[PDB]
Amino acid sequence: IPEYVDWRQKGAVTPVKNQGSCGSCWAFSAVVTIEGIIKIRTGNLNQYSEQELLDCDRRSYGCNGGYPWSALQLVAQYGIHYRNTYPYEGVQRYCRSREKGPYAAKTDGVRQVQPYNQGALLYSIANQPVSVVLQAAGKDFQLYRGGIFVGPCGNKVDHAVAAVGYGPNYILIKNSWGTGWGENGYIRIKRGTGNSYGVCGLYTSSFYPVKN
Ligand SMILES: *[C@@H](C(=O)O)[C@H](O)C(=O)N[C@@H](CC(C)C)C(=O)NCCC(C)C
Repeated sequence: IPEYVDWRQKGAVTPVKNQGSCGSCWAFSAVVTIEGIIKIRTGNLNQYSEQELLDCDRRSYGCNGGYPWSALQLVAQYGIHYRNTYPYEGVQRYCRSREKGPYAAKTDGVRQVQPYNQGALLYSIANQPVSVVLQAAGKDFQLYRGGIFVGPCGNKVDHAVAAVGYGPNYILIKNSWGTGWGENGYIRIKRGTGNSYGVCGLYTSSFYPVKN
């Protein structure tokens, strides 16, 4: 795998979104991955519906939090609509999939990256954008204004994001707090410090969609 990876440069990442005041981080994260894999597999870059996940993944708790793995299982079993068909409203409403026509895309499965192992995550990332979680509750994470983030931070994961690249000493993450946060809405998190949890516990739980 290359020393530097940036799916943004391969045209496999769509613009940065804002989840607003709805705990929909999990939906956001899952979509970053679907968007990526489709581009990688088909050559088209489409935006997919986070709202669709928010309203339809009954295993998650809407604006109260959720599971990227669950969201991703949903897309593999049923499929998902384009973002314009089912735009984001930042509030949970009934599932309108059928109301909206046939799904735009379907994946084949979901896989877990072996946890607390940097090498395994970098490998996956080299393959496609991956759903990852970290501890975002601390003020330092929140007031992040750019640079290589190194903490301070515990490993009390509570936020789902997506890993879209890496370099020599960091992992490139796409957040969903708007373009006004961090590095134009991205964060470069320090990698290779030997902490098995990963900084902010970045290696606790990572998934990615499978598409034949
Ligand atoms: C992320 C966001 O801010 O949207 C969101 O809070 C999330 O999905 N988070 C995990 C939060 C931690 C505090 C553990 C999560 O908790 N997942 C399930 C949450 C609830 C019990 C409903």
